[PDB]
Amino acid sequence: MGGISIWQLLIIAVIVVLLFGTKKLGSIGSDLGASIKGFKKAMSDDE
Amino acid sequence: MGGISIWQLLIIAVIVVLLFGTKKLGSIGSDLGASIKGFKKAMSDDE
Repeated sequence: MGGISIWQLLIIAVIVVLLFGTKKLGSIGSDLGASIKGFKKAMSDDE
Repeated sequence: MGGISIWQLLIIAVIVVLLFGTKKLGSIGSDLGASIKGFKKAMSDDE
């Protein structure tokens, strides 16, 4: 642990977007994106 | 070799995508993704 933040994570992940022409993020990303709203739907408050 | 840190994991992740031409993520990733919303759909204690 030391200097680890979203900063570096963003840089490499961002390059990934153009690296695969958004083809990857458009297929698996979309499906997992839908899964993200479902997974957090179980663990949430304020209804 | 490698470890269990997000930093190293990201670098390998980032390269893996072009290696399989996004074919793997689009398929196995999606199936695993829709499983992520189901696995956490049960273990929700507001963590």
